[PDB]
Amino acid sequence: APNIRKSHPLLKMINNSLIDLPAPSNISAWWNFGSLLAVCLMTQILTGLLLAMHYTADTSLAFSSVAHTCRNVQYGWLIRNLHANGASFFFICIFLHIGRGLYYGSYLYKETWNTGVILLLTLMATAFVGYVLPWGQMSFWGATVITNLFSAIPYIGHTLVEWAWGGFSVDNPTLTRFFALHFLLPFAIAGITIIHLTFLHESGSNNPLGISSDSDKIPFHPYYSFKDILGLTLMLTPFLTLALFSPNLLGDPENFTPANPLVTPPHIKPEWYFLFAYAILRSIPNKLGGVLALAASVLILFLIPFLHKSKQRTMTFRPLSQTLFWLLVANLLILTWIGSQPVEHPFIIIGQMASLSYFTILLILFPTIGTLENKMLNY
Amino acid sequence: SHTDIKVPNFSDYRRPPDDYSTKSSRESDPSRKGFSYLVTAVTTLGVAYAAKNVVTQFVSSMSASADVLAMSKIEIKLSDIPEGKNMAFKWRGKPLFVRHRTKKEIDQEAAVEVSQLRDPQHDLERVKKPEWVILIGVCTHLGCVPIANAGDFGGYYCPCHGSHYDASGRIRKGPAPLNLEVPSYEFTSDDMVIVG
Amino acid sequence: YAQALQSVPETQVSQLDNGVRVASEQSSQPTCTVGVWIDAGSRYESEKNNGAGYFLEHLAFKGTKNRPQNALEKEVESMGAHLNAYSSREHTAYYIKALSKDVPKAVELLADIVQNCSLEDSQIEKERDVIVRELQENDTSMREVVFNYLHATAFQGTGLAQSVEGPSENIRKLSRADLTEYLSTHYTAPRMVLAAAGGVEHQQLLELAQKHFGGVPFTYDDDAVPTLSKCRFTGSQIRHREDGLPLAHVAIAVEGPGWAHPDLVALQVANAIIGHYDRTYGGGLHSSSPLASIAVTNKLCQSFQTFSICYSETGLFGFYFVCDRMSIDDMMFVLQGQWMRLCTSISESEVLRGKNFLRNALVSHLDGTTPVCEDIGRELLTYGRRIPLEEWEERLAEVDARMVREVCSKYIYDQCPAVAGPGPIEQLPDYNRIRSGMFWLR
Amino acid sequence: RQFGHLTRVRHLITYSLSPFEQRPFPHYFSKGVPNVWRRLRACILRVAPPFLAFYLLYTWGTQEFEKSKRKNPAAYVN
Amino acid sequence: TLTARLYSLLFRRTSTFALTIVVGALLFERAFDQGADAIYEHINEGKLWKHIKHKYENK
Amino acid sequence: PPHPQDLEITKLPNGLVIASLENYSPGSTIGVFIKAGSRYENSSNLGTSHLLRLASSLTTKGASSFKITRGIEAVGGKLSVESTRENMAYTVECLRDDVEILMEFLLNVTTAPEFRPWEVADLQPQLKIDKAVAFQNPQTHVIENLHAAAYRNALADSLYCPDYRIGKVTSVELHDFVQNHFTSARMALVGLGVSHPVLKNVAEQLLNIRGGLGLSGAKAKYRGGEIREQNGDSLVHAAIVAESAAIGGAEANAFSVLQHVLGANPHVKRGNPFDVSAFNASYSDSGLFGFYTISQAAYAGQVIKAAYNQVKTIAQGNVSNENVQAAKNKLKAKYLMSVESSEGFLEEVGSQALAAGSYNPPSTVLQQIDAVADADVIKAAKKFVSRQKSMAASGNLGHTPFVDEL
Amino acid sequence: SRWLEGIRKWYYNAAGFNKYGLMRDDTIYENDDVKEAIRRLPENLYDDRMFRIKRALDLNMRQQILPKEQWTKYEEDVPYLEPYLKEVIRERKEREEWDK
Amino acid sequence: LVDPLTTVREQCEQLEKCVKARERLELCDERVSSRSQTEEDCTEELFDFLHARDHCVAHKLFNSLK
Amino acid sequence: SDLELHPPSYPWSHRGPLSSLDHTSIRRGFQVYKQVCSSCHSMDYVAYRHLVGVCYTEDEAKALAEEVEVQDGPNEDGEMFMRPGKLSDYFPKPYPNPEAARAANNGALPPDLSYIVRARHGGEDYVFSLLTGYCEPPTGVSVREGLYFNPYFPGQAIGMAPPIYNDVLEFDDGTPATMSQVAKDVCTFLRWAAEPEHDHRKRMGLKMLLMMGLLVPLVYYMKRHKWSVLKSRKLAYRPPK
Ligand code: HEM
Ligand SMILES: CCCCCCCCO[C@@H]1O[C@H](CO)[C@@H](O)[C@H](O)[C@H]1O
Ligand code: FES
Repeated sequence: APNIRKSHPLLKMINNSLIDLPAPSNISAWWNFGSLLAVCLMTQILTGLLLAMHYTADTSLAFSSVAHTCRNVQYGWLIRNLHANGASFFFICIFLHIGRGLYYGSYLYKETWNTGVILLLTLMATAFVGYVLPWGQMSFWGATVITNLFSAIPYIGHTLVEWAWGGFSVDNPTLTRFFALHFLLPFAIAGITIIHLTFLHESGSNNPLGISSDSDKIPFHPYYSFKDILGLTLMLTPFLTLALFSPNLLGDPENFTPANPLVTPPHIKPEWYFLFAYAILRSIPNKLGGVLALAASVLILFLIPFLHKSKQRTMTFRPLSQTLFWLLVANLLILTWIGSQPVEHPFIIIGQMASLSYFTILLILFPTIGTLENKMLNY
Repeated sequence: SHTDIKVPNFSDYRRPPDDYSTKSSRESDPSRKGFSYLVTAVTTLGVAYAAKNVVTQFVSSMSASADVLAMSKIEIKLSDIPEGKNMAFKWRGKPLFVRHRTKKEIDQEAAVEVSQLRDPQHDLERVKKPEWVILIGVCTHLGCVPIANAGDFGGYYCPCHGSHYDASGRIRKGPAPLNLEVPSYEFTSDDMVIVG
Repeated sequence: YAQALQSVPETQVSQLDNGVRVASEQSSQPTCTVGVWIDAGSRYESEKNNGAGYFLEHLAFKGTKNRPQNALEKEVESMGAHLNAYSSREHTAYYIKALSKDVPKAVELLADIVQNCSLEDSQIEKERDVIVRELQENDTSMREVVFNYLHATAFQGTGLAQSVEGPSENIRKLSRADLTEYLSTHYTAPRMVLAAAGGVEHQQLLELAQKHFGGVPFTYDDDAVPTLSKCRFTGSQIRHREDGLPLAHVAIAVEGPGWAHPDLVALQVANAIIGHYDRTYGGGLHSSSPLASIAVTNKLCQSFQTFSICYSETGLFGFYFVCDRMSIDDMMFVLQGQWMRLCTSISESEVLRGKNFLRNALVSHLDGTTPVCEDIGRELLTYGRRIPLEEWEERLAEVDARMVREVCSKYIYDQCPAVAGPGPIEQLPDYNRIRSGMFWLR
Repeated sequence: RQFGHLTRVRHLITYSLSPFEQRPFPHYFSKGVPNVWRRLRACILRVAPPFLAFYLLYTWGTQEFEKSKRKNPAAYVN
Repeated sequence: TLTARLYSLLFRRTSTFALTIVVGALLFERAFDQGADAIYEHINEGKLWKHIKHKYENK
Repeated sequence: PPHPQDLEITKLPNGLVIASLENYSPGSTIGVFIKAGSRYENSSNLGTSHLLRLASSLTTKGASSFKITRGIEAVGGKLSVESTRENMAYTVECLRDDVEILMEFLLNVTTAPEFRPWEVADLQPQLKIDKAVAFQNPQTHVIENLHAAAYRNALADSLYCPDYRIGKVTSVELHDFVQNHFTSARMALVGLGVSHPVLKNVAEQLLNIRGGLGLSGAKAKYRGGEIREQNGDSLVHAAIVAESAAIGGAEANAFSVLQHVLGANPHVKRGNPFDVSAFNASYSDSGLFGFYTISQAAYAGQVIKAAYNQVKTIAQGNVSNENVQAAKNKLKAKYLMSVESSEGFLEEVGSQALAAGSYNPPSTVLQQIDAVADADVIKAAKKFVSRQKSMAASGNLGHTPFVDEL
Repeated sequence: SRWLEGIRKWYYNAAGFNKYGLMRDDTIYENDDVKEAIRRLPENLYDDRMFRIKRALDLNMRQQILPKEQWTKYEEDVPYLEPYLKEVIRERKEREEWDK
Repeated sequence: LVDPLTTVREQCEQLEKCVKARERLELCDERVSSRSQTEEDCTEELFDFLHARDHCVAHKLFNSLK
Repeated sequence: SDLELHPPSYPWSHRGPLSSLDHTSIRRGFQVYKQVCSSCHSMDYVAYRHLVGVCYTEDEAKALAEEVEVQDGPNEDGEMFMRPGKLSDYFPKPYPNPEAARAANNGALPPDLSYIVRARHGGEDYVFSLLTGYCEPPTGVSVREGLYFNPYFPGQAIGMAPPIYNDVLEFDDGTPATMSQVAKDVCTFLRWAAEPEHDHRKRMGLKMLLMMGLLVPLVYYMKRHKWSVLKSRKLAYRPPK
């Protein structure tokens, strides 16, 4: 082959993934989250790695090491800010990505979708650790609960814990190993992200009409390379406006107080991108039940594909399920609000209500409204 | 048939007002390309700017550490250092030498064939009081601490790659490139000495 | 040699107080060819007038008033002469090849046609259904439909995007009148050319023309020839897909300068460089023409050809290839690459060959009476006078590599091309891709 | 899945124009902004509802909480 | 005719094009920087140390 | 000064006729005419002719496949081979001095072929296509078969290598074929735009073979063959012949004249959407005469019958001495005209210089066509109606008659 | 009381896939059965459905739609694939049944 | 020397809202310290006052500070 | 009762996304911190080094560091010993360890005002309201011994007595040292203390906006430009007869 863009075992990979890769002509913004996601993984790894050059995994030094990194290392403050907020633009993007997928039956591509669920999970895990790193009040008490969270597993539980973190209570040992996981996981993400795209590329990308797009399909490059570099800059301005104008906008101030193993502050609020789950956990008054509920809240994603009853893929022509959809998105949005609230009557109930509308809108409403719309078509 | 197919009207519908028949497309657009590439040129331009700085920042994000000290002054009792021996002090992040030289040493150090030195300097222009020699205990080759009272020149020796130094701190034999660093210093009295 | 060129007889021309220019080249040859080459075409047709020139072509022979069908053919058949002809977009021609012992008889016959066609309203209605059929044949000549479309979009919106044959609606409805309208409007002396080649003596030809072409101009208009509307080129594409066809055709081009422009020589030498290929040749070791070579090594096409089809004030410089559903891309890629190489890094070694190859066609272009006649006709009609192979010789014998680059880059580099492609063309990449293919990542 | 092996397509003609020959700008106002609206108005009634709704539950809920915070004038009229 | 002269010289040849990006970036920088700073410093008169630097260095 | 410079001919001691003719044209074209062909093939070696026809560009002992193609092209040359069942003409064309250069290659191509076992085993698949394109014209298919039914032996062999033998032609069979035919006594170094002394001073190198006639094809036995190819093409192709007329063979000019006498007749004797003509091939020791008719399917039987009746009653005295007068004139044209293009003209001076060794001037060649008339024709037609007929057909044929039905 | 008939025309215009100019069957997700059905589809209907879909893709990719006039009407929508599809399904269910 | 704070707080303690609250407060105060056994506190009332007060203290105080 | 009073919002000279910090006002803040807070409040992450070039002069800050004797490294006999504070030392801890401080403050632990402004919701607005905001507890409410009422603080009873009143010090720049005034200057200090970047960081945000502003549009034209080929495009179904 003369090409060279097709005859090079390595170079072909690029010219087989970002140029020449056939993509449906009709692709909305809702397909941009992904390339952004990949970019977040980059941004993160880069900044984070840069930031790890000055961190010092150790109780007596962690907290201060971070401070020194901001106050002393040139731009270290910028770096941290970008790292800190990237976590967010990362979840924002991932959240939107999952959404899109849910509302176009992108989930029918199972493997691509299942690996996806693994990414969410890992991203979540990698983001928990690390936040534990600067070792401020939040860092610590987060570490104590999320880990203790495994206590619920009978037998193998309390054990798994006093092993999970250092020895018998969040302490130095449990910090140094967290720095490690956190340094190690982002790569595992990138890793799985490769596998992910792989199963994707097997079957073309999806497309909003939910109907074959072989009739069209443009060369990724000329087009989407551009569309993406654009989506890049748009969802780049907000995030840079935070890191530059209101850095701690999305970050609890409570975590500016070094950790005190003897006082969990009143008003402990998990970092926003974890609230919904959180909300669900507390509102099912049982160590275990609560945990299971938590489990399910995220782990449910695996069942989405088996809850597809529509004879149509996307749900652009399903006005019914279509609103059912937004009911959910908002249902979620509420759980978030509820999650940022102390446990009082005005709330709580609202909590367990939403925290239920969630599960049904998913395990029951959807499939039902599903086959229903079908019959409204003679199918 | 096929003689029946016609290309539709893209008239005002799209076409830039320099493209509506009876007149060359050429000569017109080959000015239009200019604009459309100007946006582009400029974008690469702006991006360039952006890039140049993100790198600059993320580059000094290590280079040095905005945690730099200063300690330029140290007091030393010249009597701590009897004749014939060299004492090593803790100073400014790297060792510091202060040596009491014998009649013999100072003599040999002046007797040095200066036009033949790797780094040409006469012992007397490197020190103030000939019985007192002060040096930065860091080899110029690759940074190891030269060993005093060792080597083939009665000065120093670097065990990393074998550089031989004289009582003047000058590099004589071995790979080191220039002579040992001479700090800024002065004697405030008979037994007093201050470096920096 | 150069002598062989100089020793070649000059081409005689002489205009009538009519408008008809009479030119001719003499030789020993008993036989010969003579004809009238009109400055008519589909480019001169309207939206409702499109087709005339052709529908007309098909009756120009079926007899005149002076001598009905049976008679014309009979009188022609009987004298062993061949009367054939054609109608392009800007050039129409009618010609006979007789034994020169008939310069006069032929001339008269010619005249009787450009002037008195029966146009029997009955013979028409019959040719109507014929063309309409003949047109249905023309359709499955993918090799052709591919070019019409090219024009169809390259000159979208102007007279040049109209095909010569015309829509099947016009052919079904042209009126006995319309054909006459066309005839009386465009077949006028100041535009027609009486040319001939063989053992004919110019004078006898003059006097013969001068005698049967008794045209007479009164007004100033009569004496003048109308300049056409300019045709707007438009870098665009037209894709008529059908994965049902055996394979696909692809043609892409840039606006060309036009007959008058002297570069068409340099430009001609360029196309001489990459040349054309066909799976019957005999040279996976072909001359430079890498396209060919690469075509051969990588089995890129069934065939591909280069071309500088030109007109009065515009033209199409491009190339065309036929290929399996599967190698469309590599072919475009490999070929479009050659366009760059051509105006980015062409060597003397190449032009050297390029030129000679041209001079070889330059020559065999005039291989016989008919062909020679074909040039005199065209020459005058488009260039003004005749262009002697001794001139062409000079013109193109002075082209250097540097000059080719100069020009090709001038007409090719970073221009928005016109693409056409019928067939199983799914593998041909979008316009942008083949567009950025116009500038080399120098 | 590469190009040249996607589907059996027949009889589709398309016509497109060099990006330099048309105007990317395009026709805002003529067809531009009109469609934009053609869409806000097309889903504003399918999307907003659930969001609007939450809004209320939000307001209601907070207010209620904030109200439940103050003293009952009569919790001790004595 | 700017655009046409800009294309014909700068934008046409892929070579030239880049080269001007570089030379263009340079100018854009010096220019953009001075300005932003100006705008900025202006919007903050007498609050910057540059502005107070003088009560131990006059103004 | 006038360009008249009689075409000289000088038969070398070998038998290598050499005919030139400076016509001062800028571009000259030389050519090696040979009495080779598919007529000299056996049950085996079949198609070797064809494969030999394509090995034109394979390496020689003086120049490689490479040099040969790029050498001819470096000058803007042309090297090509035209071949019939009983003759192969290797022409080459260029100009000025380049003729001298263009020769080396021609020379080697016809005398120093070293048909390399790979180059050939590596070329044979080409037959497949060369043939595939040829057969795109139904005319060729019919005619290929016509000869198969008209004859039973040499000359009845295919001009395009049979399929079953596409990959079996040996490197050997080629040399053996060349050696036995590409010999001085059955060759001719014809050419244009050249001085004769120059063109002769080359046949000196060309001297590298002698064996008069190396294999001399077996006489052509005639037969009233009849082969039908059912294939459904919406339109039938048919050809009807009766052995007759040998080249040089006196009785020939009659049919050429009957050939034109016929036509306005068969065509104008069949009404509806079709095509019909008077076929005429004149070979070395035999020939064919009749008519092919491309006709719509169902109107197949009608057209061939009608066109046949015409050849019939044209024999039973349906020829005005006027008809003959016109036809005698058309031949005068088609001969003369088809001599304008330097390639079709180099064909005359060559074809003859090989078959005879002479050159009948356009004067007597006419005096010979003029020579006969009313006299024959009417009779020539008779010979058609009485002799045995061999027909060939391609198409639906469901409506096409057989010879046994006339 | 309330016609499913009345309902179906509701949903049909509610769904809105007719605004892109495609029939109901043009939208059925292509799972195994659909693929095998569409595969049996006579060449007429196939090529039509193709164009229909491509047009839609092109519309969707432009954000615009079909002019009110061109939207297909509920009663005029043609279930060109439904029949083939059913046979396909019962053909299959039969096999499945047998392989027990 | 007088703290522009106390000055501005004076002015502000008379804006409609404050007085409304101050009163609402004065009553609570003399309502609790009036009884010997009651759980009521006047923090609420006090806050509403303060809140309203300082709110404007803030919308003006910084003008008079350097 | 989880009943609390949230601090109002002051129009800080540095509030705005593009507005820097009143460096002069911070100079004062330093002073109010150095002369009054720095005796109960440590500020571990800052050092004289920073003051240089932001609100102080090198020689000025050097000298300002001299005023503190610090315990430094082992002798040649190895024994902590005092010496003049270098420019590099950080601000001096008032206590050896927390329990030491808690002892010296009726049991309470005065926090480190390094990241105070962003360790509390409301930042300066809060810290300001807190300092300039003590008073008598309303009725029914009784603050215990050692404490002092302050409605702004969660629980109303802080361990810190009003630390700032008129004239507690004398701004050497000739500024009316009213409690309010001096309380402002502290906070504005405390902010820069929590984030020296502040100014740099905003000037940066500025330039950022301009680029997004210039670049997203430019890449927007480009995206459009390329895509036109498709937006503009026109299909057409022309089957045979
Ligand atoms: C960890 C980071 C992840 C990255 C970098 C990422 C990126 C991508 C990419 C590059 C695409 C391309 C098309 C598009 O953007 O829509 C893709 C598609 C998709 N991803 Fe992910 N993904 C991640 C996580 C996930 C998650 C959590 C889900 C699970 C809900 C998911 C589900 C999918 C699906 C369904 C598709 C294919 C359907 C379609 O393209 O229409 N991805 N992913
Ligand atoms: C994607 C858009 C990126 C915008 C470019 C970031 C500009 C950062 O520019 C910064 O500005 C500071 C204030 O003058 C300087 O002190 C820094 O040295 C400089 O790198
Ligand atoms: S380290 Fe000193 S000799 Fe190399």
